[PDB]
Amino acid sequence: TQPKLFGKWNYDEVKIQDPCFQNYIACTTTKSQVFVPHTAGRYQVKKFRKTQCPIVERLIGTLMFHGRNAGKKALCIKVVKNAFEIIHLVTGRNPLEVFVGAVQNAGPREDSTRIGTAGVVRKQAVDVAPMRRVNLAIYFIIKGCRESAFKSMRSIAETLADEIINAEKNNTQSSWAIRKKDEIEKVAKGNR
Amino acid sequence: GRVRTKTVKRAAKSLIEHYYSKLTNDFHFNKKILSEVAQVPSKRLRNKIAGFATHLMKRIQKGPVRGISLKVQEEERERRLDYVPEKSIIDIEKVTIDNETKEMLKKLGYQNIPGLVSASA
Amino acid sequence: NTEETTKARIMDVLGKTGSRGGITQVRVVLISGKEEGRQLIRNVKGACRVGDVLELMECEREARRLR
Amino acid sequence: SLDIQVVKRGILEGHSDWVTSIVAGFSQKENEDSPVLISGSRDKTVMIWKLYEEEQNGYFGIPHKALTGHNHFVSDLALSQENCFAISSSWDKTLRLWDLRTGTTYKRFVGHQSEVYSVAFSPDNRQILSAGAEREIKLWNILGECKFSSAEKENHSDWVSCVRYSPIMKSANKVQPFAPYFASVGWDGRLKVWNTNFQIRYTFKAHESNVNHLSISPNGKYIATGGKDKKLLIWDILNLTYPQREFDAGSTINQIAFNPKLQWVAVGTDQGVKIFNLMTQSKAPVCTIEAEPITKAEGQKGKNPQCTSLAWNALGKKLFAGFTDGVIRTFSFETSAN
Amino acid sequence: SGYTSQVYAIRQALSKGIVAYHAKYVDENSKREIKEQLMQYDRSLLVADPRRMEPKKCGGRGARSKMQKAYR
Amino acid sequence: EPNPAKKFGVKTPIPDNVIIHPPKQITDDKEIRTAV
RNA sequence: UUCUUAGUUGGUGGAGUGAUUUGUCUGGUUAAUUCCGUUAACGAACGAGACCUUAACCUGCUAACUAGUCUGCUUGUAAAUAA
Ligand SMILES: [Mg+2]
Ligand SMILES: [Mg+2]
Ligand SMILES: [Mg+2]
Ligand SMILES: [Mg+2]
Ligand SMILES: [Mg+2]
Ligand SMILES: [Mg+2]
Repeated sequence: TQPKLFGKWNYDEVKIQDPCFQNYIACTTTKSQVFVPHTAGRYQVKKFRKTQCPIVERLIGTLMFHGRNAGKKALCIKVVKNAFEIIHLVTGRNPLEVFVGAVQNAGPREDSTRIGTAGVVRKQAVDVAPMRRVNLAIYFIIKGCRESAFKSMRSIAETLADEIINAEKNNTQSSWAIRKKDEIEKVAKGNR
Repeated sequence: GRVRTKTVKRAAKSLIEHYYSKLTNDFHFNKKILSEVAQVPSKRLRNKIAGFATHLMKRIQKGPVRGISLKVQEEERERRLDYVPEKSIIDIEKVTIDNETKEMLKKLGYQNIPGLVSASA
Repeated sequence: NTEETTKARIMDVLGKTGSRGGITQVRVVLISGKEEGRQLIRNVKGACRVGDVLELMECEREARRLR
Repeated sequence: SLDIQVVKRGILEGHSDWVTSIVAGFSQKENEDSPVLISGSRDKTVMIWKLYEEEQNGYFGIPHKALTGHNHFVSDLALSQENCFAISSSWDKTLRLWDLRTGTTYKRFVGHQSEVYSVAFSPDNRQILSAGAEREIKLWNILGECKFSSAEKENHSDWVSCVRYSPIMKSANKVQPFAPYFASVGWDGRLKVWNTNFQIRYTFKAHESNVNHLSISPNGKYIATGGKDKKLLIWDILNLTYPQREFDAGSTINQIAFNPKLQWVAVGTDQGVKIFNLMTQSKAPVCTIEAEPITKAEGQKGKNPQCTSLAWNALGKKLFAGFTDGVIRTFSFETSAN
Repeated sequence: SGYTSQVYAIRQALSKGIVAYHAKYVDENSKREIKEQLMQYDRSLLVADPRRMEPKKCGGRGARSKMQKAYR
Repeated sequence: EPNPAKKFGVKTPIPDNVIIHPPKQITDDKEIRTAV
């Protein structure tokens, strides 16, 4: 039988419509269908292993990233589970089919390469890769959570939850994530 | 950075040089040979020599092997198969001369002897 | 926000550019409504293999160099 | 017309590395097929197979018992009279006695110094012969007591590749002019025939290349020999100033085995297997190289995996061949076609 | 050693044992079924997570980090 | 020094120092089955 | 410390009156004067290697009252048996 996520979230409840992300994500594999986002896997070894990482394992990783406070996946797996419960209680959708969308949206499609010649700082038009795109997307999403999450009674599992939602919506006023997603392209569309 | 020390190469070269006949296309079998065949201090180094020596074996399964000499074994059996003629490609009987050639010959005075000239339109 | 995102995939990974030694130059093939098939030589940044798919937000480009 | 068309029967998948040894059960009852098959791979394990009935799902049989044993390669397997005991030779410098019905080895003969390349089982299952890189043939008690070792005057140059015992005519007649013996073939390309009591009977320089194998006809009349020599030589236990018959099989020879009846010789080469006939004076009665099961790995293609072993079943109908990719193939013979 | 690791071993033992049982106490074929079965889902059940810890170095405060270095 | 029966220095060969003993010479007899 | 970078020499032969050079190179190749190969050079010496320690594999050997498992016993909770 099908191993649901956290015990209650069918993986086959999602599909990657765009071809871009098809190989640069995890929902799709048999091996990916995990109960727990903890694999102590050995990704990050070859030069593209990162791929085969169950999308959420990646989220958890990028999540335990602030110095002193972090470095302990144990907990982070939690902050992500609660956040999924919370995302569900609002749109009652398969929260992976949410987080997933968000991942696809929050990734800038264009960036500018700083190429300076003798003091002058010029830039060019650059198209952002897929692996890079997803990486940026998650990094971004989480990046923001902490932003508000600080001296706030709002919790990461809440901040994050509230983020993954709007990040899927493209709501440019409710996602520190998509703000840059747009600006980076905009500024980049200027330098180009 | 998998390159071979000169020593590693020399060994494989000289091993193949002496035992070609015996050497196989299998590393393991060859490694065993190389060890029974000479003084290889490092067990590891032994392999390197065999692993590479084995490589050369497959490059001789081609023939072009710079640096190696397979005398009796091959090089010589080479001569044994290439010395059977029947009539010197040169006919001392009838020989041919062209314009120029005959021109030089008529000066030399040897213009015409037992060799016939042929004209062409 | 009405953009003309034509999806194109990687035909051949040319070389690396921008002494920032991180940018990659790639030959593309398209698959979208507008045209399709048209081949371009665009400049990427980031992890990219042969055959991926990239959303170009401007088909009128194709800068290039190979020296 | 009436011709030999080699119809395939099935494949046995389960071995990691080369399949260096194969043996099929003996006829526990006059003319009855034996449902027992044993193989030995470089993967270090011995194999007991569960033969299938009329299979063609893709396979011909399935693995029944795998023998965890030797610390290295398995060079050969000798099978006991009754299908229930077997010895294995390894490079690990030892031999093993497997009670074929219990993945256990009740006796390991330790005494060899170098790797072992062959295990010879004596008719009267009490004499165990082992040949290896040492250039020595050792005699073991069904226990493990290394008893005797082929002396210097007798052993030969280079290592030994294979040693066997001439079979045994059952009827207590006055048998052949020859007395049972055991011949050994060494890498020095020399075939030697031994008078039971480890005394030289016949040592003739056979080939120029090393000899990888030899086989004795059930008659105990002739012996087939081949190696890098690329040529198969067959000898008459009588006039031996020359081979009773010689053939040329494409590439190097690894295994040679006559039919338990039929009267043909199956030769294991790097190509595949070429079967000859002593009835005629032809030169290649049959021929199969068909090797490419793992080869279908979308992109990964190991053209022609060389065969490492040959073995017919009791009767002489079925034919097995172990190959590089660690896969045994089954070939049956149908004639009178067309 | 640690909470997480032990779990990984307790895991790896189960997987190895279920397979190990079928080897000597069942058809060697049934073993192959389960082996690939697990292998297909995860290797950490049969394989062994090779890596260990990596020893420090007097070059600095840790295994690969080092005392600051003021240049100017 | 490769002799356990000597007090010269070394005993183990130099790690590179690889010799490759050339094949020796051989002669022998045969046991043909006479033809008379 | 230069630098653990990969360089450094000398015999004979070649070029220069000479300091000096070639040898140790045009091109590839490599972490490397590491190889392929080039070749007025040929042979060689010390360096990187090689080596040595530690780490990762071995249901196979060698053993174990200063390791541990199992087998027959027996004991406590339990109704017993299981646990
Ligand atoms: Mg001089
Ligand atoms: Mg001078
Ligand atoms: Mg030199
Ligand atoms: Mg210089
Ligand atoms: Mg100089
Ligand atoms: Mg150069």
